[PDB]
Amino acid sequence: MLTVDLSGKKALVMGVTNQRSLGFAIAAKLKEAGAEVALSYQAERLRPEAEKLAEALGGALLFRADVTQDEELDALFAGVKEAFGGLDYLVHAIAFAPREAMEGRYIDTRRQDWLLALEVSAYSLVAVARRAEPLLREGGGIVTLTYYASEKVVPKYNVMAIAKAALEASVRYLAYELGPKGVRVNAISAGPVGFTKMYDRVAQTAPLRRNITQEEVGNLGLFLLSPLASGITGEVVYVDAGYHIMG
Amino acid sequence: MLTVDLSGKKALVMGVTNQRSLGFAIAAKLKEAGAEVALSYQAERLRPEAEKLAEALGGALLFRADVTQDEELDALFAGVKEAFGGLDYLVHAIAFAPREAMEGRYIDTRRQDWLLALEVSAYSLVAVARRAEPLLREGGGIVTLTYYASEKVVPKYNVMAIAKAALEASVRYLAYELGPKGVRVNAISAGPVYDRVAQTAPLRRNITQEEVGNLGLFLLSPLASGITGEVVYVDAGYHIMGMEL
Amino acid sequence: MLTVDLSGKKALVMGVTNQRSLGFAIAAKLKEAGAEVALSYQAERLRPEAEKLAEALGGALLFRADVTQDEELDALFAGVKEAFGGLDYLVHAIAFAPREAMEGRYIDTRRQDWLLALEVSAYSLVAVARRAEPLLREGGGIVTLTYYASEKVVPKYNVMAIAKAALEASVRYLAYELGPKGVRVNAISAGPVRDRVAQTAPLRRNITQEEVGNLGLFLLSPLASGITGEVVYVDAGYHIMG
Amino acid sequence: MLTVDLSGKKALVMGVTNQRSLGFAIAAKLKEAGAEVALSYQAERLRPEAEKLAEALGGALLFRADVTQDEELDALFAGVKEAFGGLDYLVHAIAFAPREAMEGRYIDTRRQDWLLALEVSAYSLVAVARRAEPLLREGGGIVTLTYYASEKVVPKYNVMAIAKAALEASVRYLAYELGPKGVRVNAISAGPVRVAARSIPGFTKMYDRVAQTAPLRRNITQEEVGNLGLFLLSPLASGITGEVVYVDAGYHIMG
Ligand SMILES: NC(=O)c1ccc[n+]([C@@H]2O[C@H](COP(=O)([O-])OP(=O)(O)OC[C@H]3O[C@@H](n4cnc5c(N)ncnc54)[C@H](OP(=O)(O)O)[C@@H]3O)[C@@H](O)[C@H]2O)c1
Repeated sequence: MLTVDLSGKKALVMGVTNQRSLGFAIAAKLKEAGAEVALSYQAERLRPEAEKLAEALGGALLFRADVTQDEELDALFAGVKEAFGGLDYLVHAIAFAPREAMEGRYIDTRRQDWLLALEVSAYSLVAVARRAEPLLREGGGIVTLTYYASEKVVPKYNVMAIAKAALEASVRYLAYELGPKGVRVNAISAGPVGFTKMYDRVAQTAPLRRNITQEEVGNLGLFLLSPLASGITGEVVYVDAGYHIMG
Repeated sequence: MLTVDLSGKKALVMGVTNQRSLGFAIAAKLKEAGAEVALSYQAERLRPEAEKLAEALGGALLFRADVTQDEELDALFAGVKEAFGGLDYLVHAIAFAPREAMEGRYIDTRRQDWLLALEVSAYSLVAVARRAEPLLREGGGIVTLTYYASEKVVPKYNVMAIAKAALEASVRYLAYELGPKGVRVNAISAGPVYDRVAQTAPLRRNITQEEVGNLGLFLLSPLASGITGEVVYVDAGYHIMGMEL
Repeated sequence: MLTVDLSGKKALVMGVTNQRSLGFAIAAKLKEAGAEVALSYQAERLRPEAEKLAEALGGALLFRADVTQDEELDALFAGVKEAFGGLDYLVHAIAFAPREAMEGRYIDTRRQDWLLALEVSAYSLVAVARRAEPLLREGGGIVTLTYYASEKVVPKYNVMAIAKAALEASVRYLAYELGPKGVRVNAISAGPVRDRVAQTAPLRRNITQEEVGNLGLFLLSPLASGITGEVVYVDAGYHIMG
Repeated sequence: MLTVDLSGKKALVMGVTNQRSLGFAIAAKLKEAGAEVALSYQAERLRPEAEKLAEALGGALLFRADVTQDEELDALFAGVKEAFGGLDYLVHAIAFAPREAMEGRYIDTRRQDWLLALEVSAYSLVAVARRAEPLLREGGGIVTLTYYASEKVVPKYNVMAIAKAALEASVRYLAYELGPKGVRVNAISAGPVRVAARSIPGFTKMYDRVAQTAPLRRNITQEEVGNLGLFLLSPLASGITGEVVYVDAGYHIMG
């Protein structure tokens, strides 16, 4: 039997709200593999739930960070530096678009909403990669989360599709720029885990004839960060039961 | 002979600042085909440059609009409506990133530089598309410009590559949303208009401005009435190559 | 008014068996632009059909050649050389897969059926390109037809999808090899030509034969002189849909 | 600590001729994970080479089959059925194009060379997939090997690129057809690695290019391909099918 041993590795998972978050799933697997994981929550409303997740992970370090606030991000990676010394893995599981933009048509998207959506969902990767760069060790890695709508039109995904398009292009450039220093950057294109019409259609259309699970996304995230994927960087890997290959 | 007759057609061309731009080349070809063109220019300090461009096209309407200002875009489309009644073609050749963002690494892009680059280079297509929608007639079309760096890493392209990726995805969604009313949306992926391209490209040369112009013309013309949501490459085949030669 | 003047240009159109085909549409447009066209036909039992097509084009040269027979392909290109002196355009509209391969699952395709489908549908492009190369003049071009099943799974397309994937990769490599001599190679990815496609596509309709014709004409014309190694979609936007 | 326990799992590995192949690397990793492997070999003249491979894997079943011969593939899968009862994994590492096709230009490929390259390199996947289907258990998988030349022009790769393009499309369609029975199909797009690579005259200019151009500034190793093969076949990748995954040190993302 092969073992994935991440003892002594340090992990920061940003973007956690519930136990059903894809970010948590990756964290669960990372802790299971022996890593020290820290979580970061958006605002004070979610601290209680964040503490419950830390408990489920058998204990975890917590930070509050809003990705729109450069000051808060500065504080986060200062707290990480003090608490971990270095960093191995960074999970980027953050996305947002104003509700007003996620309804109706993409063409009707309002200026301030469009930018907010691109700021949180795409720029935040650049923001956190810059701050993690001097902390990241050899074999280190950043992984983000995206969706098929970046390449093909999925109605009602609107500006988020565009954000993901910007996210994935970011992944490639960051992979190119952090590669020399032994850091890998990849994206997980998850299937669904406005929504239910997409969820019940993947099940029917996808080759596996079902939806993917939260654990299946976790497993991919674990692998990509693990030394088992040491030759893999700049990739967008799909865990979607084969949906995206269907015409 | 087959003829492309675009007389009676009305076109709005945005983002053209010089005659050696790809946006100008498209405008030129539309004018050659018989269409009436209106140029937009960013600010009144650029009016003399805009007037030279109008003259070089053999006559063109001018309108002032900064694409980060919604009010001015409303004004421009009101002026286009009054002057033309409707619209057939919109050429989006606006591309900008702050100088600091383009110098150094992508990972070092500052927050507001990054947002501005995306605002001017990607969101502007959405902003003009929404305002053009009520003016656009059946068989009408929107065309924009993009580059290969959206899909593959081209160093020193930084945030523009990201903006272009956002732009191409915008083209797809706009093609879906504007399609039912007979409006097509497409992107032209132009090669550079440099030393390594000519050596690597299948054609063993760089493309010309006129070659981009011809594709722009084609895509907007009724000859391309089945084509929408596409990114079409005019790069002498360069992007199909897996190696530098 | 911009004009596309293709007078004095010589074209070879292969794979056309009926007037409602996409290959015919391109030929019609080439003829309309002023070019001389030569049609190929598979066997002598099909000459009556081939003559009808020539007449529909308002006159065209005919040559017999089966694309699985190298000897006949040599003869056809010798005939084309004799009759035209050189060649400007080659339209590859050949597509075939045995009926047994297209019925049932792709995984059940028989060896000889699978090979035959790829021979007629993909290798034929290589075979006719090699023979056209010495005839092709500067600014000359080759264009072929493909479908979106090459990239995405369209059930019941089976081995044709694979053939098209093989075809499109061939297009890229041929573009690279024939490029230095001023020859461009491109593919047209057509949507179907008439019900559900009409419901999903951005334009809310299917494409027409003429729309494929127009793209074919454009790609071969000097207006597309900077475009090579491409797969261009005429599908009313359909393939962009998730 | 997360463990990948593949004991009790049965694997068929096809197209392995040397220990320095990518197919061998996958087989080794499957063996390390606890699976039992059966190696196929083309002809009986190659039995000594096959035995050395079996020993290097720490023991493996051997079966003779030429993938262009439908009768022999029937025989091999009958033999695998008798010896294993069922199957979990199939590794497709078969790749061949005649020497004349790989020398010169793609446009000069002869008819029968072209067809043979496609027969051995692409159709063989369909052939073995059909026969593996009734043997394959839930959670089972097929993995094959491909490369970047399928999507972009890599000179001197010729018909192999076309075959790889035909192979990847096959992977998609096979993933759709074998999916309902819980079988996944995927392809590994490996960067250049220094035996089967020797039959490709455009490999080395690319090998030197990758180390300078790739984001990681090095070539990948055989073990890195092995690890991905193991991952894709393991239950850890149970949501992944119809995919082409790149292990190329990031090379193919570069413009
Ligand atoms: N779930 C799916 O069906 C699916 C499918 C494909 C891809 N994905 C991607 O997977 C990633 C994880 O999302 P999820 O679906 O698992 O849901 P999720 O974790 O509950 O939501 C994403 C996280 O981002 C956080 N966030 C939003 N704005 C933020 C800000 N300004 N500053 C800091 N954090 C912020 C959210 O906090 P708040 O809840 O407080 O806003 C939330 O914890 C997302 O990028 C998503 O696009 C999800």
